Amino acid sequence: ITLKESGLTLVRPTQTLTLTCTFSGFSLINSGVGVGWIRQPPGKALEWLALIYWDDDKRYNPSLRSRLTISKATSKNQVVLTMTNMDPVDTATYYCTHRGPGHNTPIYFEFWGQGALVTVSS
Amino acid sequence: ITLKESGLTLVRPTQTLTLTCTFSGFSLINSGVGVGWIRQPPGKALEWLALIYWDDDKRYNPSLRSRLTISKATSKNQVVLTMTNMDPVDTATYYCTHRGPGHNTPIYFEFWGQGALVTVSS
Amino acid sequence: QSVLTQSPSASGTPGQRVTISCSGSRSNIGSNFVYWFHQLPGTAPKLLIHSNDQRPSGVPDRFSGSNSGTSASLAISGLRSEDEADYYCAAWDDSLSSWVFGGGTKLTVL
Amino acid sequence: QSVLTQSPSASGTPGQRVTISCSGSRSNIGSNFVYWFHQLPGTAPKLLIHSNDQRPSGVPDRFSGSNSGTSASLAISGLRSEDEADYYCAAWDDSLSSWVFGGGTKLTVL
Amino acid sequence: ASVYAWNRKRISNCVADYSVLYNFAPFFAFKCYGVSPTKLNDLCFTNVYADSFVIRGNEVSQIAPGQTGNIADYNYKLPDDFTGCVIAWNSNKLDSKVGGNYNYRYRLFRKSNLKPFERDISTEIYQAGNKPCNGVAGVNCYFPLQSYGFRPTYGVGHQPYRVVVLSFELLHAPATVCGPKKSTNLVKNKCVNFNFNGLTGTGVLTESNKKFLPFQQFGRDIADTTDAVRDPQTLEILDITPCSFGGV
Repeated sequence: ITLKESGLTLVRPTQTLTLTCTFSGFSLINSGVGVGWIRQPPGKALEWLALIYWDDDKRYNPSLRSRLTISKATSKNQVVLTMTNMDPVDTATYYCTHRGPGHNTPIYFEFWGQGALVTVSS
Repeated sequence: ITLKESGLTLVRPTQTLTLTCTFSGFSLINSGVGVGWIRQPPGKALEWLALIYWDDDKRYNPSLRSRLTISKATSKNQVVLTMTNMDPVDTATYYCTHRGPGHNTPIYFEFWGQGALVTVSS
Repeated sequence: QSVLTQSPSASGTPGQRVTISCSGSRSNIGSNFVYWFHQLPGTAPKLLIHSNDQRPSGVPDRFSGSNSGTSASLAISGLRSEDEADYYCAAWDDSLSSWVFGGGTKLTVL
Repeated sequence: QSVLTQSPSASGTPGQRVTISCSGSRSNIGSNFVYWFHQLPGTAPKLLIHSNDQRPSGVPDRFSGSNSGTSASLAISGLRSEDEADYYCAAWDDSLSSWVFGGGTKLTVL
Repeated sequence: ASVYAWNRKRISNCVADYSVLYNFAPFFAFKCYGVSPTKLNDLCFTNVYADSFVIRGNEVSQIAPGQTGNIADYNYKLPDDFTGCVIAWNSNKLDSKVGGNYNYRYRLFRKSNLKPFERDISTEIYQAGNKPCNGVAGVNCYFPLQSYGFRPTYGVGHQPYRVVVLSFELLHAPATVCGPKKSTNLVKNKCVNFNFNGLTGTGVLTESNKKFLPFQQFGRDIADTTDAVRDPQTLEILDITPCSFGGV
């Protein structure tokens, strides 16, 4: 099971970020499966961004709500994240993660992408 | 519970001492039980020689180590003590004593033998 | 209440057992499952214990987790030299309705 | 350090209480049990008090023991004429790893 | 025995009597999982194991299902589906030598935790970051077993306790061991309710005159009416006749 993020890594402030996690080994049509996004500043603790279940239940981080849009393209086996109004504090690494079933409870963040360092500057 | 010492009481210097404590009322196979030896010069204080627990832990007096060998003969319900290179300063009385269990802590030297005056001269 | 707090350093020594604490609140850690991650530098983290006591397949036995009321603990047995890395808490907070994480602990063996 | 020291004489008088001291060191009397024996002329000794406060079955009540730091005391009440004999200390010294004894006290009643 | 090499024993084909345990000691620890101690003396099991060993004071709490510790992790583990009882009592009277009893040892280092009811005795030198030294000191290269060091002055938290664990089994049991089934003195010539080795009925008992063969225990007249029975204690044959009844 593999995930990988991609997109533009450098953007000026006040612009929007788009990222696409392409995966292989699971489909967002089975039961259970869902995909989320998690960012981490350089040298800080983790932070949770957004999540999208298989029946399209788009849970969001409230403090970052009103800024984020996550959507799926199941045919292409890929998920898209978008965040408007970038600022210099949002320079961070963004991982795309997976939640599938376990043995008596759902597993969360069992598998990770490999990150995509995003710098916001000029 | 009874103990009794026996052996040769008089020996010249540069010879070896042998003593045999035959006992009755306890066995060196139970837990707790142990047997020891204590010598006392004429008109002086006591001195500890050796000790042998039920699991065969042959503790010795360090300063008198390299000279002493204590062993048990459980089949005959008797213990043998041996000390080589006797000298006139080793003239004393030798008691064989018993260490059994108490009520919250092991008892030591509760019962004594009757001594065996040992003279080292010519 | 809404942020988990971990002590920053553990500092064991090989073949020893150490514990890492995590204090939460009545609302997130005391009424939800507690995850436990680990991230050597320059690498995505990797799950160690989900559901407070279960290990994803591929983790040695020596890692154990525990949740009790409003507290959490990770027990590492057989401390080794390949375990000096960051350890993170994770729990879902109903009052904030989001996943929250802790600070992290160093855990450098001697 | 490696030898317990007792006063050679006690010298009470009938129906009186007398004390016998026993000085040890940080290594033996302050960290082990203190025994107290009583040897009469021409006879093997006889236990009086083990574990600093317990009496083997068959010793009168008047004998009392006390341990304090690195010193030891035996308390005899109702002093009588049948008690003039030698009294010895004994304790295990971890530093020497052997049993060690004291000098002895006279305790002659008048 | 020492805890890392505990000693199992089997008990079967007996009339187990549990009324001897209480008279042993004040029983610093006596707790039972899956059974009650007072209702213990009447049920029957297939095979009863007894596991005895010696541990420290503050570790008696580890002998319980699902507890991770150090002796319940490396040298004695019992299942989460346990059924039996544990009994531990302080025995500082008999195990504490002056100067230290370095005869009770325990496993301190192991590669992985052990399966329930598993015992290991090998005393091989433990692994280190790099290839171990050789039963000697080094960067790690430690040695597994460690002594205890019991002394008479230690607190009641580091004093030696003797502990014995009883394990039962109950499934599809051609039962081998139950409790004692107490009996009562015989009454003759009176309408009495009787229970002879399972045969229950009522009637007056009278001395018999018929010769039972030595392997027979019951007697029947025509139409299955139990007419006679032999006493299971003294083997005398006894006659059964129903006490008087009739219409008025």
